[PDB]
Amino acid sequence: EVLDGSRVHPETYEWARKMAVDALEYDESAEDANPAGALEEILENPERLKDLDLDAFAEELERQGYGDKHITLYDIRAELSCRYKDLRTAYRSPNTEEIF
Amino acid sequence: SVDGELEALMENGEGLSDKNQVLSLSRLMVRIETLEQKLTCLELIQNTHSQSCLKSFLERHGLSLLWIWMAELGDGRESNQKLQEEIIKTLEHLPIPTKNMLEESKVLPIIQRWSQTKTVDISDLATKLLDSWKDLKEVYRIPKKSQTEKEN
Repeated sequence: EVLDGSRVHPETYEWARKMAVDALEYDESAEDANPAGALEEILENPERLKDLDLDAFAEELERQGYGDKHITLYDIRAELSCRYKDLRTAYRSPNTEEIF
Repeated sequence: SVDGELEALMENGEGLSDKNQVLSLSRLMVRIETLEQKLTCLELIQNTHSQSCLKSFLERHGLSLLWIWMAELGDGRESNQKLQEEIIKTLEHLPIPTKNMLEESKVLPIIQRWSQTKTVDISDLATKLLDSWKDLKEVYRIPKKSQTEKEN
């Protein structure tokens, strides 16, 4: 149930699984190769996500009928690269002028 | 002995009846080198009517095993038609559910090559093999063809 710790919306779950399995080039010989094992594994091994032609995948989703997903898939890649990465700016000490 | 163990699988007539028999055949095929051992396995698999057993042969590198047995024969010999006959009868009999299994195992390019490379007709058999793989289940692979360099 691991994507619950990520921005990948439930909509997008199924595409993410596919990204993880394909990024590892994981075992496809039986249904015993569950996608959750690929998630955990790729989550530990993020460099494997980074080399995929996601642009073609978006074309495929366009082809299945989902319209443009180019930016959506670049977001699932960023989620798996670091889940729920907090985007707040780095905490930094108040500036001298702020202090004053 | 590979031959003795293989004939022990033939002994039930119904081909490979169970998972241990298929695993044993897989391990036999990993050790098989002679023409009659290959012909016998092929006939045994053709005689194997159990769908799960055939699928498990494929799971157990079955297409890659057939591809190796085909490669040793070379790209054009007539005596090899005796073996190619059993190989294609077996490949035809095997229930491959996805097209990328064939890309991984590399059996398809040899069947194309043999169909062109002019007693059951191996070109007819090779032609009978090509069509059944078009109907294979929905798969796409995000191509790893990317020129973006792994985001540093």
